[PDB]
Amino acid sequence: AKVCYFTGRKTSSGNNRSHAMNSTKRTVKPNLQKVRVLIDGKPKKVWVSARALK
Amino acid sequence: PNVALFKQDGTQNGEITLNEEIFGIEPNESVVYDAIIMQRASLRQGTHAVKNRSAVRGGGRKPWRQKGTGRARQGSIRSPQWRGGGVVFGPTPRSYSYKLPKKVRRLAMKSVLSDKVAENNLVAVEGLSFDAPKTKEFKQVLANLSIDTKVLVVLENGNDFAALSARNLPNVSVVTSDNVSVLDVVSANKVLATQTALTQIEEVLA
Amino acid sequence: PKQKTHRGLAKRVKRTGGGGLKRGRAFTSHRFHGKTKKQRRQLRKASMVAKGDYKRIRQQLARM
Amino acid sequence: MKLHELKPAEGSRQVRNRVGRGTSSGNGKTAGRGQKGQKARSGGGVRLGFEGGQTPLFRRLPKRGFTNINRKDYAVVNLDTLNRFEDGTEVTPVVLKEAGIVKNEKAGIKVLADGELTKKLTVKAAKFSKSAQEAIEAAGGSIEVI
RNA sequence: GUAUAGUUGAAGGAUUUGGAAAAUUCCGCUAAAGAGGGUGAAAGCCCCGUAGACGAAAUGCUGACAACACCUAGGAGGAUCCUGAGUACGGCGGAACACGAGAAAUUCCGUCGGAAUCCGCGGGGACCAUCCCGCAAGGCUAAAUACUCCCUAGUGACCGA
RNA sequence: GAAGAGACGGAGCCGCAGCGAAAGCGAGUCUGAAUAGGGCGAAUGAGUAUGUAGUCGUAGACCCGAAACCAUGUGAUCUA
Repeated sequence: AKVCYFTGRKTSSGNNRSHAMNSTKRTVKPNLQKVRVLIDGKPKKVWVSARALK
Repeated sequence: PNVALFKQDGTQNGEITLNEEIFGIEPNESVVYDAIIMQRASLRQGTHAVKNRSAVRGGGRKPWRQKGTGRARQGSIRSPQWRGGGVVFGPTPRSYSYKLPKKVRRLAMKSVLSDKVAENNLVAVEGLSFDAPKTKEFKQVLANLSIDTKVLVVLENGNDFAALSARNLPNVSVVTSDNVSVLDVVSANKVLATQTALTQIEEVLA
Repeated sequence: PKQKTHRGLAKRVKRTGGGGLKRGRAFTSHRFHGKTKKQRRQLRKASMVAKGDYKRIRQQLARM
Repeated sequence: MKLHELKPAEGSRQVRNRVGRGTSSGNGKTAGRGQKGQKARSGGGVRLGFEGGQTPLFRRLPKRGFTNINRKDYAVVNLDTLNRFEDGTEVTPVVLKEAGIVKNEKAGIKVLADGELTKKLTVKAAKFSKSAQEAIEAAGGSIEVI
């Protein structure tokens, strides 16, 4: 689940606060799904974001 | 005030009147003093530097242990008490130059020139030209006017044949009517000038 | 650089024309039922500088 | 005056202190600082305005006021400046000025009323005071808020 | 035109102290050259040079103008058509803006909801009405600015084991 | 312009008017029913540009000295 074949969605990081503003480091990852799609006529399996399945 | 006129040796034509707002103005002294110091102190390059404890290419571990050796405590090889250490408060590259208000600069120039008028040290020529750069003839010209000490020559514009014949003994130095500074004038004893160089001074200084 | 002037004093103190500073007095935000009525009249009116405490502060308020 | 006989202006170039250079100069062995304590360490001294842990002066007295967002304030010239414009000029907040009377007119020239005028001018401005009109027109001049 | 080898380039003798003179003393000369370095001790006239004038078969580099490649038009009409989509924007969680969720626009990122088409859309520090200023979601773009491993030519009230 | 004196350049800054949180008023203003009293001002009371010296602030800031903390790397030829 590394990148998107279509859009540019990929993992990153950011803070995490809790009710008195202490900060730790997260990993905010995209939703990703393995879908069988058609690359150039040949069927392929690739990671595709749930946003671009509309 | 007035100064007589000499040709090349053709002596005593008429005289020239000069401005009594430039050449008669009862010179100050402390202004001239500070102008000389500010001019001469502006000539420096500040280029000089010294490495210190962070730039001396050494090491960054304590040489020893803190106790057990029975010994004074040291934390780095290179630090100012050692030989070959950094230097505390070394000299660094700086500026040295500064400027004054505009009134005192012109007050200084007017003061110096009225001073050298007041001791008969301007010797005024009608015109000066040579067909070719001959340094011998210029020496004969200064022999005509009876000048022996340190001297100044002031020109109009590109009189190349009156400039190229003055790479003499350093009694002689060459200025146009533009670059007449303060340290150019005060270091000399007598000043030569044409008629029109004086008038172009009287246009600039006003 | 420049002296960064303090902002705790910029929000509490104004400068008059003689050189001193106006100061809004204390004890004006609270249990007024404890204090009497001279004490809540006479602590309405702002006052001036005590000369000793104009010594350590004067350089902080270099311009405002 | 020439190069080898320079004289400075008297009382006008001092010498220095060189501190920590011998016991009989006056300032050797602790350099004008004295015995122990944190004023005599390397770079000691507390920050400005500090009374120990006592709450200092700026927390014993309350915050007060605010600042207008559209304060429009003028470039006051009172009246005695006007008394050198002999007879009739259209004294005006524009090209007239030219001699250091008004540099950086802040929001337009206002005219106050201190204190005595014997002229017969005529005035353009942007605001007047209630005694300024009386004092000008007492001498017989025309005023206008333009 | 310039960069990488170069050519020419003026003018002094004798005496005294010296181991050795450029030192000293008489009498001369040159300068578009009196910056510097060396020579048996401190030299304008002993040497290498400096001012000035001259010079490239070969390989670059910079301009100029010829060729060759490109690229670019007016005025009137306003029926119809086109003007960047899972985008703008909203909720929820975080980062950027001087701005720490605060009364918080403007910019992104994650997830879930999800517009209009010139009678249109965005913005003017929550939000509405009026006025004003502008066309997002497709690209490209010299100079003014920062640095010096190095190459050439220099300078310094910088150091002198 | 010679790493320079040496002129052009009036954007900007400071003093010449203050009082009020502010709208504003102005040799006056603020609180106040008040023109009463009081505060701060006013009544002649000069600044500005540069040099230099004393002192302070930001910079390691008068130098030498820790036990420790954090981030890349090197080591199981000694030993478990």
